[PDB]
Amino acid sequence: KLDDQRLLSEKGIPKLRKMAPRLKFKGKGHEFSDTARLLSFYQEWLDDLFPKATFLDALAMVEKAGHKTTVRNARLKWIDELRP
Amino acid sequence: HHHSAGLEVLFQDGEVNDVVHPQVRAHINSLVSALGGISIDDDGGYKLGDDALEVLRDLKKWIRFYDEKTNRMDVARCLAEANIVSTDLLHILALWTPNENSNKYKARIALACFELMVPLTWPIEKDRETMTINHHRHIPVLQLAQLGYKRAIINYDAAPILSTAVRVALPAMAMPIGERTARDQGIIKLILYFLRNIAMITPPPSQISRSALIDAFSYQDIFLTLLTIASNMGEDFRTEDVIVMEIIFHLVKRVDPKGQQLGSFVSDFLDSGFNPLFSHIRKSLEREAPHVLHYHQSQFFYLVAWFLEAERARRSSFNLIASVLTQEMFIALNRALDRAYGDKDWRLLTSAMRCFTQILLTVQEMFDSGNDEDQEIADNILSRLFYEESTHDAVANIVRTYKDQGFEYLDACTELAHTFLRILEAYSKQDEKMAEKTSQERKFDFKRFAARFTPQGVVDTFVTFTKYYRDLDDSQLKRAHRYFYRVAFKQEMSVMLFRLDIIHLFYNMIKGPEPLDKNSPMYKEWEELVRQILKRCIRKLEERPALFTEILFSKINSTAYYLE
Repeated sequence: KLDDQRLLSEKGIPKLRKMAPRLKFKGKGHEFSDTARLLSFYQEWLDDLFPKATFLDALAMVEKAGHKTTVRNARLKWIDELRP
Repeated sequence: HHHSAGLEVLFQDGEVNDVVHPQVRAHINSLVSALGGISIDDDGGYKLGDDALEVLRDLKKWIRFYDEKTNRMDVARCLAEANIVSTDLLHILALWTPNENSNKYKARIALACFELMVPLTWPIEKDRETMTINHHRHIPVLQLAQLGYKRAIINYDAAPILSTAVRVALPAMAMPIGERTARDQGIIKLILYFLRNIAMITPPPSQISRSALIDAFSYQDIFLTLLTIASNMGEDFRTEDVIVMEIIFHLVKRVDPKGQQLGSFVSDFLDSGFNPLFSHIRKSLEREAPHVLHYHQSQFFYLVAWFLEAERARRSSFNLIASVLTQEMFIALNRALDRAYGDKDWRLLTSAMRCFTQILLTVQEMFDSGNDEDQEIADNILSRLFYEESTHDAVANIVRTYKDQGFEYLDACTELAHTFLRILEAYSKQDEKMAEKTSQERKFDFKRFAARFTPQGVVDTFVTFTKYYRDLDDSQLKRAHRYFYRVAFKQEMSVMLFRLDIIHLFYNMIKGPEPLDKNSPMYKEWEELVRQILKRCIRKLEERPALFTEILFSKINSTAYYLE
């Protein structure tokens, strides 16, 4: 799909492996403030990917795109980086 | 503006045409006037018409041969505007007093009133092939007219109409089933359908109309009549089993099974007319009877579920509901579950799932019951249920596959999924080497069974149910709480629960736009729950950096095990 091509283009996903440990915004004592910083981090990324879209409506479009055969092969690349 | 506007006057009667056939309106009005009228003399009463019996028979002919045969609704609308079922027919039935039941003429005119009242108060279904442009025009008026009929019948000061209805069928009800003719069996059907019709009438989408119905039913001894037909469902009765069931179904409509207004009836019904009535309906559905209809199947499952909850509010004897706990019922509902899913019938499945939930809640209360025979039967039912994989794989697939099926269906499947896990968990626990081999083997089988509720499909269905937290009650919140609590306490590490959309909901549920009310008893349990899930969420991101990219939830059970 042309609308789901934003994930295929590899512009958003390489920033999810580079910007996530970069912020280091983690506190073990707090659950709410840490998850609020996490939600604000993804809300920023979703607005840059495609603006003028509802937050809840955007998240559901990402998971539906993930089920695709082309996307599944690309996702299996990220899990291999963990293995020694 | 200083002076009045001339357009303030409205529009105006024979000179202006109506939606009905102009000659029908004249003919129907010739009949409604000829049947009688109120006496001009003070305390005179109601003057019955001279040819009242024949005009009533002529009005019945106008319904069957003009409205029904030609697919029209003109005579129906004419009688609605005349409001005879509220202004004329009620006064005629008032004349036939309990001491005057011997009057043949007064009993025949009373029957002719119900032979007219039944088709007029009959429920209408908009979605039909037979329906034309004519039907669709009149239906909104007739539906409102039917509410006006019910109101007048329930609140009639002069005479008890519902008690008068029972008296019409009563002599043909006394004679044996073999001795009853086709005419005599028709009077029982007509009177039973009249009681169902008035109980059916509700405004299309007030609680006083629901209360007044129960109050009129008990006072005019209709609940006593319903009990006598239901308790003798074997001998003297047959076919009427579904008609009586429908009356009680429209009575228990949006009624709580515990601490109700009809508390006097519920105890008497379970003691006399539960097993003979519900065993007959079960046998009627199995043999594929001609009198039974498709909608009667889902109504049956609703009433079984309703009366099982009503039984646990009293729990005088768990033997009074023995007919619905038989293995014959189990085979029947399991075949009904497979058939309803295939035919894509969700309303039938909703009632079947809710019925099955109440059966499982009953066997659990029979396991802790004081009766020695009750614990014996509860354990032999649970023994089969713990190993019957045919039932297991079917229930698990329903909760896994959910898409635009409605909240009523969602509340029914999550009710069954939560109870099935909870009841089997109790069985999973309860010379030394021989006894342990058979006792500890059930713990292996339960972890295999609980693994059916772990996939993404079952998770998402419970997540979408949790979304309605603002409207969910204390018991409804317990189901969602105990499911997610079962995910972390499964050693699963809630890998399935880790998804942006799922994490979003849990946060704003406690701290966000909808605070779920801090004073609620379920809030404190949920606040402790969400914090425990989010604690493992932050920890798993540090443990594995792949979780940041695999937060999509599009994963399966094999990739989730890699993460934990």
